[PDB]
Amino acid sequence: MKVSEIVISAVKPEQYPEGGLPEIALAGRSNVGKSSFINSLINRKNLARTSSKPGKTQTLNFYIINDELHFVDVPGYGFAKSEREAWGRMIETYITTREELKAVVQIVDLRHAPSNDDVQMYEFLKYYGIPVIVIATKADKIPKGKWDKHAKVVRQTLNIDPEDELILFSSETKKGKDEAWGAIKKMINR
Ligand SMILES: Nc1nc2c(ncn2[C@@H]2O[C@H](COP(=O)(O)OP(=O)(O)OP(=O)(O)O)[C@@H](O)[C@H]2O)c(=O)[nH]1
Ligand SMILES: [Mg+2]
Repeated sequence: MKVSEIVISAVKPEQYPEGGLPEIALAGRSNVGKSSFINSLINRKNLARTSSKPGKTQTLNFYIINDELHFVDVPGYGFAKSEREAWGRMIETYITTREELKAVVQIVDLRHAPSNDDVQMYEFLKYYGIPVIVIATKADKIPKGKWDKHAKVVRQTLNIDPEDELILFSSETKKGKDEAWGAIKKMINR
C-alpha cells in the first residue's frame, strides 16, 4: 500500500474513535516491537512511541492512515506482568465489541518460541474466530540461514490455523513489510 496521525488513547469504548472506519489492532509480548511494526508499515520513526526496552505503550492508540484505516496500538500482554487480568478485560471487550476490528496482527519474537501467553492469546483470538496475522519479528537478529528452524517452531507452538498466516518480519531492515500490508489488506478488502 502506497502509504499517519494519532487520534486517541481509549481505555474503554466510551473513548474509541468515531467514523466506523476499519481497524487492524496488535497483540504482542511486551517489548516485542508492536509499537515498531506499526511505524514500519506507515513509514514513521516514532509516531507510535517506541522505547529503549520497557513497557512504553499503555493505551489503545488509534492511528488513522490516509484517513482510510485504523492501526490500534496496544500494551503488551499485561503491562507490568492482577494487572495481568486487568489487561485482558480491555483487549477482550474490544476484541468482542469492536465490530470494525478487521483482524489482529499478533506479533511474537522469531528468536525464541511463542510464550504460553502467545498461545493463550492466539487461542482466544481464535475462539472468537478473529482473523490473525502472526508476525515472527526481529528477523534481523537471527542468522538469515536459520529462519526456518526458528519460524517452524512458531507454527507448531501456536499451531496456526491454515486460514491464518505467519510472516517473518524486521522493524530494522523492513523485511516482511509488504507481505504484512498484503495480508492486512486481504482482511480489509475482503
Ligand atoms: N533489532 C530489532 N530491534 C527491534 C525490532 N523491533 C522492535 N525492536 C526494538 O525493541 C524495542 C521495543 O520495541 P517497541 O516497538 O517499543 O515494543 P512494543 O512491543 O511495542 O512494546 P510495548 O508498547 O511496551 O508493548 C525497541 O528498542 C525497538 O527498537 C526489530 O525487528 N529488530
Ligand atoms: Mg505496543
